Amino acid sequence: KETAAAKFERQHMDSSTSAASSSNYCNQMMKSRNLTKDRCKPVNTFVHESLADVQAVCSQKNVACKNGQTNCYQSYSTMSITDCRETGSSKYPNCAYKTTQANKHIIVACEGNPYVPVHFDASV
Ligand SMILES: [Rh+3]
Ligand SMILES: [Rh+3]
Repeated sequence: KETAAAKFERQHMDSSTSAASSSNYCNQMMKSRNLTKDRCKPVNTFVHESLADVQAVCSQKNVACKNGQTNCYQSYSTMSITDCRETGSSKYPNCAYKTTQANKHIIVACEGNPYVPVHFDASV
């Protein structure tokens, strides 16, 4: 199937641009990453740093994950991100999101060889 690393990149990586400049960014990206296919995924974060900079987080600050595993890592630096959150009136199949831009540390779970992000835990 899709590898865990590849699912992380499809759900969370949008290196493309430095910022989500359009208020429709989330509506279009949540569609284009297949996160509105069968249901509207309610909450999702996209990261606007290079893949190398995101993978490098796996050698930065070790922290526990929300699930109590200890393979989570916090970025030392803040990163450009877009938070996508479904509106209160959003109804599949016409999934509707508010786009928020931020500059926050990311927390990711890392696994595998190569040792790379497989889950987005949080932004702080
Ligand atoms: Rh996960
Ligand atoms: Rh998962």
